[PDB]
Amino acid sequence: QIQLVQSGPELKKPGETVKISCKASGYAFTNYGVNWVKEAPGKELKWMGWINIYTGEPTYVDDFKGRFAFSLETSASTAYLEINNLKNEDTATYFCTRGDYVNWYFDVWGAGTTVTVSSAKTTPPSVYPLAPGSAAQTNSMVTLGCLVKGYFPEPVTVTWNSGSLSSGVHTFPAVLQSDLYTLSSSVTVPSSPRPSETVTCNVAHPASSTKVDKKIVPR
Amino acid sequence: DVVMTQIPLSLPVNLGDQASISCRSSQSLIHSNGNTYLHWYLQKPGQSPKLLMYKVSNRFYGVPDRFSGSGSGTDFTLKISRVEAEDLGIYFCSQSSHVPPTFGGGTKLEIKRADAAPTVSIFPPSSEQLTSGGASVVCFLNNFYPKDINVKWKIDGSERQNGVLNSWTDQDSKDSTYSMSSTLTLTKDEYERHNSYTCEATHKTSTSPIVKSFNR
Ligand SMILES: CC(=O)[C@H]1CC[C@H]2[C@@H]3CCC4=CC(=O)CC[C@]4(C)[C@H]3[C@H](OC(=O)CCC(=O)O)C[C@]12C
Repeated sequence: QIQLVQSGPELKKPGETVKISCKASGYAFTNYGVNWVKEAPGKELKWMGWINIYTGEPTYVDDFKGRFAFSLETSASTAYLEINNLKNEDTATYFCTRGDYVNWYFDVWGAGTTVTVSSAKTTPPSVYPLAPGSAAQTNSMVTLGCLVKGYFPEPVTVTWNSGSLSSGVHTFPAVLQSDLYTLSSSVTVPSSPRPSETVTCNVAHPASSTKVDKKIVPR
Repeated sequence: DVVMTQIPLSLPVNLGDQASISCRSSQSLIHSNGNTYLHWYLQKPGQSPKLLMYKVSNRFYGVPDRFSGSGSGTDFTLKISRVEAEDLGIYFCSQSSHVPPTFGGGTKLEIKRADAAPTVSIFPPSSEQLTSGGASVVCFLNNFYPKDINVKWKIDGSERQNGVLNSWTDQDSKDSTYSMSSTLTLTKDEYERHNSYTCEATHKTSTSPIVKSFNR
């Protein structure tokens, strides 16, 4: 099983540094390079630097100098990335890749270590009900929703009727508005269910140990 | 830095058709030693990329018979031959000939199906939010294809800019559709000194806008 194994996801606030690890097992560590690749939200795969295990020497692509330090401790088959004075800009998933000396490709990638840098402190989510505002169904069906607003960090689990409403629900992706996330989900039911049967949306937010059920009720 | 660009951004494909991504370089990829280092990666979602093709035309180990590289100089294309369901992902091409190796933007493979129009809904501020000082109006644009749709938020007869936020779902796997939700946001006060709010969706399936409103 020849992999490059990377440490976990990290949540960190400006300034604070973070030592990312990348451990090799399976192959001859010394005669391949460990290249570091950055994947930032809706930016490109920026190639960061490289550390060749013969020489011990780092080449950084000085679009990253002085904060980001590649280090290594070879006897332990582990290559490391340290970022120092973390700014907000670094929120990304840093992969380490095994690169080769003959064909120059990257052929074993590590799984990713997402760093999230922020300054919000954990906030539980305000959950609010969305009900039709008396707008009357075009074709035989209704769409209710939940709006989970102003929370940190992620994830949030929105489920409808405790898992029982699956087809029809559309939980969208979280978006920021000042440090805190907002996200909404929608369920589309037969109008022979709402308001005859109940429709409850359950938002759970494990990071603060809050779970908030909200039943949607007319409007 | 060499600037490698890919196009299309997405490729509608019916599983079975052939497909071609086409990368391109702002400098040439033939290296003094004679080799060209254009490599191609496939990143299936929530993952780390898997090497597919190296040195323009060479397939990596195991990577399926249905692929082919081509090109020279600055133009290269990867051809998938009869798309199966597991080839679906973002493809990136990379130059590894000039330091720094650089990366392309990607081309997402996506399934194509018949045009669908969005069943759009608008929702007025819940009372428990006004109770605290805000009012987010929320419009959901659901179950539409294809992925471009433009959402106007006409907030008083006029059009509003700020406080809208959008978020899309990915290609909904069950029906190969998309979904969008925009939340216009006003201060409680700033909501209640006003009459109608309309979310307005402009999109291929429509002759003229498919718009929804409430007022107070
Ligand atoms: C094994 C590895 O990490 C690979 C992955 C991508 C490769 C580099 C891609 C960039 C590159 C372009 C060149 O033509 C010069 C060599 C280099 C700089 C390649 C290195 O070769 C070299 O000769 C540098 C190695 C050395 O001689 O110190 C080895 C790399 C960094």
